Amino acid sequence: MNIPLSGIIPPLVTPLLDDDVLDVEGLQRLIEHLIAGGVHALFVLGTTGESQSLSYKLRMEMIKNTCRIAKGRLPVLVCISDTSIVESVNLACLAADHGADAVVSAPPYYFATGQPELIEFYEHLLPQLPLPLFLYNMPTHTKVNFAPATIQRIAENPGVIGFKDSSANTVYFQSVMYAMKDNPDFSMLVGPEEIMAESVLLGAHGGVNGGANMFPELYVSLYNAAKNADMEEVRRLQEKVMQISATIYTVGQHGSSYLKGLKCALSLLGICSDYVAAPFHKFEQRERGKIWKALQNLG
Amino acid sequence: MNIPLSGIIPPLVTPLLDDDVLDVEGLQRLIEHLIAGGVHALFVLGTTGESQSLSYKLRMEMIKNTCRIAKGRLPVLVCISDTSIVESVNLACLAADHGADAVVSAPPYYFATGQPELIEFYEHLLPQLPLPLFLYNMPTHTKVNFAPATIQRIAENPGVIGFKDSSANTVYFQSVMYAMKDNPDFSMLVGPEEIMAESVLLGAHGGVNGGANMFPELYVSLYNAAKNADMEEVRRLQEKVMQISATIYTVGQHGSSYLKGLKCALSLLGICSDYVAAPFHKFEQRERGKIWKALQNLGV
Amino acid sequence: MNIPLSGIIPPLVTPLLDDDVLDVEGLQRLIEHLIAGGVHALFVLGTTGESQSLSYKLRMEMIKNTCRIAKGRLPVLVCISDTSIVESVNLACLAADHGADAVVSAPPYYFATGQPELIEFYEHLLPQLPLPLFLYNMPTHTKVNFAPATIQRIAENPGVIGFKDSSANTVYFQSVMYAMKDNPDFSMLVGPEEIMAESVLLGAHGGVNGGANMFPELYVSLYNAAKNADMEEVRRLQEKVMQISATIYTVGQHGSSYLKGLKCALSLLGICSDYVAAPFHKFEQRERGKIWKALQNL
Amino acid sequence: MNIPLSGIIPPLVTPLLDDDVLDVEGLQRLIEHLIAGGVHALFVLGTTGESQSLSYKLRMEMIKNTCRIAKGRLPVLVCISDTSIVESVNLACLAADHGADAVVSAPPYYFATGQPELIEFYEHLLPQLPLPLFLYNMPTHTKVNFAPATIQRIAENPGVIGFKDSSANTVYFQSVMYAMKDNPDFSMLVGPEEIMAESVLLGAHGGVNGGANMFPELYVSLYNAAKNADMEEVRRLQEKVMQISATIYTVGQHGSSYLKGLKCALSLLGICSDYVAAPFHKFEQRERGKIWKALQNLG
Ligand code: NA
Repeated sequence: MNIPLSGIIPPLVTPLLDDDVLDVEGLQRLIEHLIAGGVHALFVLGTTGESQSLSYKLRMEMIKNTCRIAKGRLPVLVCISDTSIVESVNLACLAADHGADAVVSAPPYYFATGQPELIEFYEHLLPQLPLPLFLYNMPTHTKVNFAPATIQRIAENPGVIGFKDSSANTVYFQSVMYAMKDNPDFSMLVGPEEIMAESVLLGAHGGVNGGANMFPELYVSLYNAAKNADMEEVRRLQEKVMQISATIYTVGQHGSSYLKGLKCALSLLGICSDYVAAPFHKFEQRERGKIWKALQNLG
Repeated sequence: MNIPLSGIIPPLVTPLLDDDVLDVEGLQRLIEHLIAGGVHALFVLGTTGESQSLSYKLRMEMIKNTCRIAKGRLPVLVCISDTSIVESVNLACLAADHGADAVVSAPPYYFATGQPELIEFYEHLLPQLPLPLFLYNMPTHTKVNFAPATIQRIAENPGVIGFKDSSANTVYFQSVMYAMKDNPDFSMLVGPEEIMAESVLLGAHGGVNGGANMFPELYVSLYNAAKNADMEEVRRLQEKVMQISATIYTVGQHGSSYLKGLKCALSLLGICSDYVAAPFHKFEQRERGKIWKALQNLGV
Repeated sequence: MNIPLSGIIPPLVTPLLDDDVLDVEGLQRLIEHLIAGGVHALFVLGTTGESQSLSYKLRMEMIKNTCRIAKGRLPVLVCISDTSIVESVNLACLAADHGADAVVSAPPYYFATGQPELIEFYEHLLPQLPLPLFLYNMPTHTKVNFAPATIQRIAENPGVIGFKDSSANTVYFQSVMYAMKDNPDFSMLVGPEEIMAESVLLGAHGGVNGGANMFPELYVSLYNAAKNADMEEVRRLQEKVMQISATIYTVGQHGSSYLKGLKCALSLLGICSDYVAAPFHKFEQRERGKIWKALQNL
Repeated sequence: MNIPLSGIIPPLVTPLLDDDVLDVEGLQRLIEHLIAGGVHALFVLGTTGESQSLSYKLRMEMIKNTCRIAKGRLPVLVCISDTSIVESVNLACLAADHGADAVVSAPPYYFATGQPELIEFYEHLLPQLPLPLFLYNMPTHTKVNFAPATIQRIAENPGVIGFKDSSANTVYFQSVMYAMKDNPDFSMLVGPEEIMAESVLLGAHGGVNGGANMFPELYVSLYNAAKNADMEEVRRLQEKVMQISATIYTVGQHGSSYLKGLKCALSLLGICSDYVAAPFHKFEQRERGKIWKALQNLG
């Protein structure tokens, strides 16, 4: 792993044949498509990867297979978030055993607590982990953000090397950048792709952007444009990312519109299965048709 | 397994010697204490049982040990809620194999947009279950409740036999009571013990009350007084229940003060280990001191 | 003014002829209907009264007319809640000048982050008020409820005589009842009519029940049956209340289904105008016809 | 007045001598300070102006004095949001009679169920207003945003000329930019100052930034550097903005710390009274001491 991890780091979907069956052939296709597209690392079992909805055995298979297929060509980050900390540590050990480079952890959804309790949780977790850690802020779930100073503090431990934000809240994100400005080796990553460009312009290291599963070259181009402040390219490419956001992710009449749209598009592009794990369901033909048309209108 | 299941149905704590180690001897003492205290069933892996936060292995051990120790003396209800439907169904099958009488299920936190999907979720789930099911309304995470009409509809399935609510919202609970009033065999249970008495007075079948881990006799006596509308006795005992609620469940400074306080008291009562699994930080001395004091004020 | 205030205390709708015009004749009829139905006090400018949606002028007119019409026959409670403390104290002073007996206040949404601030809010407001005060827990907006210990502490002031909860959370309500049980002059009132009976059974003093605008005698009868633990009557009458709840309050597709249903019924019953103030609007005929039908089926 | 309204548009504090008494002399000093500082408009009775917590009388005095003092030198925008539509329309008419240029409106917190109802709210409001309107997305209360398509739709009305976002969610803001990209005349403004630079870089028209009460030149300079993509200067000035945010707005033990700090700083700077209306109260000696230290550490 490069210090600081930078660039586009797609959160892989977990392609499925069935609720409890990994689509290994499509995983292979996806990973080659990403690598050939110039992405900088692979991120497995994120939200985009349906981690929580999958069985334990299937999560282990996604890790093992991703590590096998990638064959050291790129760093692999494994999201170890789990309601059970024991199970979280076990995923971390699996990851180390199969050659992953780092783990990624958000506190459990039910862990609505104060900051001192967040700090103590991580202080007790870190000794148990065999790989460097990225902290994962996904606020909806806890109703509690890592406070900037809390990130400062946990980032003292040399086993903590970065931070991924999936708040779309950029006031919060800039507050953490400011708090971390004297530790420039600490990787500051942004989840939502719609704000990757503007965040990178202001010094964010990279984007953990789900749309890069589809069009890795687009997101890598936009990242580089933003990095070098080529403003005409930033504007032209941002409009494409935004068209995708408005057209590929908004078809659901039943929830998880982003995940269903992404997975449908991946199947339409011939990359991997669009099977979505229960209790959710893949797009049927009407919605799928809309995703087809949206895809043709991007070009 | 009485239809409708009624009375006091404690949500057992899952006693732990360590994050991943079941306190078997403490579980045995707890169960005997509950049985001798007159409760009508045992409910495992509820919120009180920390189910989300335990490993798969430990959840299974809780189920297996509880069924073994109960020895058929009381119905055992197993909460099978999980973020993964496959793990959920596995837990149900494990429960059936080990002699449990029913399962209890809430849809996963991240799930229900609306009512028609709630209906579908259960329509898909039911054919996979080997035991009768109680629906569990736990709206804290997923802002959407089961609408009254939704419960009516799901309850038509002969494999759905009741409903447990842990909203403390009794306007909602009364709305479901009215919707289900022509199905007197469908068990309507209330979680929070502070509203058990008033709900049973108005026809609820029982209370899934955590305090009964500590003092099963108090909740059983209150349930019976409510059932019989012995108002003097209802008021006398309701005060003790509220005292326990104000002094045992409020120490943490966190929403999870209830669990930490309850397990702390159970250890101070000699029943089982007080240990709460990570991620939760243990009570330090000042907090344990308040629990000890609250218990001394109740004559322990 | 009976201490503790008890029984049925309807939150009067504010009857309107237009967005900024009071329906005075309807208000007169409503008050006569409530008094004849045996209610024990009148509560104006509650959420049932559309307070926040009305102009200052119309809030003042409702206070003035309600007091004139009641002519001392029943205690009048006025909700003074407002985002401006100055405006809230102005409503309190007007209420006093026109013969109201008490004021009712919730802290504004934006203010409450903690218990110490709620204490300080009331410590600062109380010396400005010319009438006794009921505290109330703002139903939706706020993140922060009055903690039971905070209510104990605020009620150390003799100018604080009660608490009304519009949360439908009876665990919370029981926690407050328990903290206040040893103050015999302190009135504990429950807003939502669906839980009035069970709460009175366990010692609540009364109900601030919107349905009593339509059928005051029914809610009074249920209150007395609960108060006296006549369980057969409690059950019989609770079922009628729940039927109202299921059928009169559930017709709206657009929000504020309770208020639009209630006002629609009041007009169909011949009591007062159904007009609802902008930005909301009264039911049009498709929905009104359903309320009519539901009424015919009680 | 200028279409689209652009630049720095400070949400003025409402300077007070007491809970219900306007500090007229402070307000004059404040407005002269903003004008000389190069701002492009004045926005009165926003959140920063404490509108909700002030009496109707005081809100009217703020409007009247602000228009009198500005003397046509700069557009005046007036927040007319109120739980009562009758009261809101009355403030708009008062604004018009005193020569304000536009009104700013959010729907009342309780109201919005859905998008169709937001549209109808504005359809009924618009014929009643005597000035052009800016829509604004209420930061905390509503729990239902203007969807992008909703903004497109309301913006067809010639009486609606802009949009101000205070949410701090830049995924959402970029979604609305994308929806409004074919109507360049429609003014798109961001409230929170910490993300003004990044939003302007990507084409936002302006910043309704409270910190501009204290240091108008700094925010105008940052706006211009973002506008022209002068990146070295964006970085230099963003660091100062983030220092103000970290050190002036964080002294309270409260959510109120932004307002108390801003007003304390304004007083220490000789501009206007620091008085804060009940139920809040201005910083006493200790906190005031900390704010002064913070100010000396900026410069
Ligand atoms: Na059934």
